[PDB]
Amino acid sequence: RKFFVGGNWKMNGDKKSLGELIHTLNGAKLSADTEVVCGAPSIYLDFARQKLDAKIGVAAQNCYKVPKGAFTGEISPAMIKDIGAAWVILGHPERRHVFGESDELIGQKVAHALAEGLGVIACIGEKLDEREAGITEKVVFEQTKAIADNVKDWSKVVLAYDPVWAIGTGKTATPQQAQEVHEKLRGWLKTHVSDAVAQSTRIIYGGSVTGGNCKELASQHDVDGFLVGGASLKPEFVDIINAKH
Amino acid sequence: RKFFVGGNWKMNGDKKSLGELIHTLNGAKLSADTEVVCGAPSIYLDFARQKLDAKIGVAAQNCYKVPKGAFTGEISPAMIKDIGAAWVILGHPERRHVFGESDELIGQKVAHALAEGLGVIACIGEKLDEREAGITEKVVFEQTKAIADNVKDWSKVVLAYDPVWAIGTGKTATPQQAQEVHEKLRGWLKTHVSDAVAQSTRIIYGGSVTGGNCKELASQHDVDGFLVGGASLKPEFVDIINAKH
Repeated sequence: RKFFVGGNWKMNGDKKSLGELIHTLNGAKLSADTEVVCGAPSIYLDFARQKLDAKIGVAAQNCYKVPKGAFTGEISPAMIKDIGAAWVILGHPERRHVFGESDELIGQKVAHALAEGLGVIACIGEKLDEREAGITEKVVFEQTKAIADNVKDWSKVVLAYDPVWAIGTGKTATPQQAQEVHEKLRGWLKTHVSDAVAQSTRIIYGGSVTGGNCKELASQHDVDGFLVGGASLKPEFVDIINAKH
Repeated sequence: RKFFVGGNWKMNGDKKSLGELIHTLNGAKLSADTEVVCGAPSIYLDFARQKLDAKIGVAAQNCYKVPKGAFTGEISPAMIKDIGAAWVILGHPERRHVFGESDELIGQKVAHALAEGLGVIACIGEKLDEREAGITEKVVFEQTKAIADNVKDWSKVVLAYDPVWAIGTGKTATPQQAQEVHEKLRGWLKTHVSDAVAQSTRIIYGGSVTGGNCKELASQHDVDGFLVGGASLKPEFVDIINAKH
């Protein structure tokens, strides 16, 4: 499993600051062993793909489930591909809780993006009241199944364990809590899909990952990378990419 | 009131086909008396703005209510202005009924796009069941009010009456049914805002406008232009722009 690091710019940037950020990234010393993808605002996807080194992938932050049609405000996987992007982030928790995206919609988007040849970084994670109610497992397994039931080819899927309570709060999950969930997801994969899928699929961690935080998270056996929010907008992002060095 | 025509491309095109379409608009003979705006998919806004003649405006099909933050999949007015677009379409029936945007949310979005310097094409419209119930008026005054409560400067606002039953169905409102709502909205503005706002605000009609239909609807006294979907992707778009000629 190749170490995977995804930066999610979320709703941040202009061409001037995304330009600086990109310049830095292109000049940096990035492990040859980490696979890097940056998730840019839709408005900036083409600029990002044009400016970023080809060795770095570009992902869309969201998409809809059909190729064209009367959906004012949406973009499809066909348009994403047209600009040169290779990934889409689906199921992010902000899409789930701020915008009401249901597991059923998310599963339809995954199957569509996959049909169109995009790679998918699919997000799952419980809320704190769920953690504390002792149902983490139930919740993540329910969200994972909705995704899995819509995946025919795992070669282009990256699972992202994103506990809602850790996203932008500073409350990173300890390495032990990340490791506990990733191990159980990998276990789920093995029993519901296959050993072969369990072993090759990357399961990345997201939620308040920092240059300071990463080494320790990264040494966990079932952690294959990170999905970085706030820190992907900073030079330490380069430190996260090289977390295994 | 300067006649206004907005083309909403919705979720369609690639660089090649939008490029062709754009070339068509740049070389066509377009009425100097019509204000034209093309609403491009977010992923193509910068491309559109760069290839389109400066006389034709560019509009985003949607935006969020803050300049930046943790809103994966969203874009803000600051970004829209960064690439040179001057408008945004808000409250479109597809955003309202497919993506559940509420009146409160649409309102907050208007107030922000406006504080930020963009013009807003704001949509209102009843569903078939409301028309049949005879409540078209109650419904548009209510949606209208939700927009108005957030407008300080009406000079950068275009009201689009887009009955849902007319969107993409082929079922165009009749010249007399469009005229009757427009006159009602204009009087709404007159009693609730001011006579000057009423007099100066453009009220455009959306819903199955074709090269075929346009002349008779444009002849109605309170109909200031059109919001065009499906036909904005065709040559006939030029005829619509030129409806009063």
